[PDB]
Amino acid sequence: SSPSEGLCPPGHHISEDGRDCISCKYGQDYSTHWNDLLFCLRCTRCDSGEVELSPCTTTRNTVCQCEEGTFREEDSPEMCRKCRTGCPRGMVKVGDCTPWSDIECV
Amino acid sequence: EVQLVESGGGLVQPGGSLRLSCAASGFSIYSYSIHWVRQAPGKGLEWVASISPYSGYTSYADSVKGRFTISADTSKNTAYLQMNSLRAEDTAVYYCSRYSSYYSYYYSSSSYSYAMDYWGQGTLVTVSSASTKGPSVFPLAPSGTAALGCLVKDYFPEPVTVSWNSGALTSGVHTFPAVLQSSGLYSLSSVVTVPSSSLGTQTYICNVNHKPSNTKVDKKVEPK
Amino acid sequence: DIQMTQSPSSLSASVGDRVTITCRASQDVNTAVAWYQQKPGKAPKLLIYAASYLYSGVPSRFSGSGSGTDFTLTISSLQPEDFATYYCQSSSSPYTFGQGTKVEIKRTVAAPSVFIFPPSDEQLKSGTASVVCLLNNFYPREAKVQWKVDNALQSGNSQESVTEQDSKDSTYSLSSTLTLSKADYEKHKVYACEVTHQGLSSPVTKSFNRGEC
Repeated sequence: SSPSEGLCPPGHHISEDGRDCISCKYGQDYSTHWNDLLFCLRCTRCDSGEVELSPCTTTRNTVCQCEEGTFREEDSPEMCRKCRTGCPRGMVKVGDCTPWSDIECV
Repeated sequence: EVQLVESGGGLVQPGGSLRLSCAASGFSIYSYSIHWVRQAPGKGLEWVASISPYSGYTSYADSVKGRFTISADTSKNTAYLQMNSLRAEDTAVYYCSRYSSYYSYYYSSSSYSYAMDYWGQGTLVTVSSASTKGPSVFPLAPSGTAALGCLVKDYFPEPVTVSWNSGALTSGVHTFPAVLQSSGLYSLSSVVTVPSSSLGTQTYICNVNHKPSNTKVDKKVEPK
Repeated sequence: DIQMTQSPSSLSASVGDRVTITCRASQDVNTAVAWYQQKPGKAPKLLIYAASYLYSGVPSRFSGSGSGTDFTLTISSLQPEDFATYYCQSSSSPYTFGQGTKVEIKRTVAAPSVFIFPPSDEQLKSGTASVVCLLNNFYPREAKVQWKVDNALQSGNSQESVTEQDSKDSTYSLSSTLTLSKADYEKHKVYACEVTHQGLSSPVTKSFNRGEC
């Protein structure tokens, strides 16, 4: 309700005047640190190729993951990507398929 | 007087480290928020990163996540931006900037704008494997009103600066934007209109600085 | 993910005109847009903050005047020195700027002074020859410079540069640099640039003939 010591607690944003704290709307937005933000951050909506590992709260932003078989990375945040089923000729499985990489063959 | 002198920019190889340094004077970095924002030559502005020491909070842009790291040392009253695995696309002039929040108010009794209300002058970062080269400096000789100048040719990377008579002559000067030659090296000219009667006597000097290569030249421009 | 869209990307207005740059956010942002004036070389300067608030020290002729999705910076008695790019920025969220709006100051047609510059003795030694042609304090920006070596229209061997608009007289200046290998320069006598401008009734040609003619 009060901004404690000039900040608003996690899961809240601060008003313009800075006299009152306001809670984020569970499921639509969130904030994680004590803050003086004019308004809360929008929750990340999982893609169709992704699963929701953890749902969005006020205090936390949803965590999404690539569905079994796929992975992602910095340059491919749009659509998760199929792992390769195996290696080429004269190369072997070293690293597995994860939600964050391809298999690695050497 | 508030000011934010930044430093550390320059020439980097692709896949390389580069720490920018934003030195704040006239105020307390703590109670404020410091954002870096960058601009590719001839293009718009793009917020890179932010850090608010009063909370501990950092945010970055996605086109930079996991490569760039923002930091801040209240003791030294500076803020940093460590830049790793740089790409050619990261080449820009990086600005740092004070952002008035409300804790700004609770703390020092600032006026806040919830915007970026002081910007550092910006350092250039250019990411390219090609090697640094100094300029050669030729006169643009003159010959009612007359025009002279000098041609700063074949250098890298940007930028080069210019002045005349150690800064005593500002009137009528034009230092043009640099052009990329086919050679891969920049060039530029700087001219100046002066009275035709005073060519015969008064000495005109063209001071050219190239910080990237420890290159300081003074060329007297005379009638051939 | 927000996107600020400005309008227009560019405009021309005369001193004392009322300029109006508008900017539409893709999502609703309350009243949390700022406005920035950036001039060539310099760093952005904040003019209006919160949406409608005049930032300390900024000229009163700047006026911010929106709420919700649509926002309107109004420059009031446009001055010579207001030549600048102008950005609306959603502050509070991600800090998305707009594509920027480019203001340039309309004035009366001014012909360019033309000057030609033979290459230096020092440079010919460096194995290369640079002839420069200089258009000085003119308007509008548009201009045709062509090169003529023994009256032959040169093609791929000249690059142009242009200054920022002047902040007191709203003029431009343009360098054109002809660039020949030393051998090619000494195969020909005459060197002329030919300026063609709206300010000029008929095209001005300045030249020298190699060997101090």
